[PDB]
Amino acid sequence: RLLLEGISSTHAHHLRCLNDFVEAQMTYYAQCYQYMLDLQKQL
Amino acid sequence: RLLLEGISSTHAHHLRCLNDFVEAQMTYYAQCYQYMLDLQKQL
Repeated sequence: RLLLEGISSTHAHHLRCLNDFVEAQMTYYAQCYQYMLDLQKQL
Repeated sequence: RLLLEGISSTHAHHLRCLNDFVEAQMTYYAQCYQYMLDLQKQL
């Protein structure tokens, strides 16, 4: 019973990690977008 | 020789096509960026 009780904290921990993954994708797309904009200007 | 002369026009046509591929990629990254932004706000 004691160990099974610890699972509750596991869920909240995983939630924080999910937020991190979302932020990473946002940064990736933002950087790529700016790079593409520059190429358009140069071409 | 006549067919070889045609390659000159091919390069100019190909250049316009390259510009189209660049435009397509820019749209993809732009749309994806907005989608990620919205998810961040909701969460």
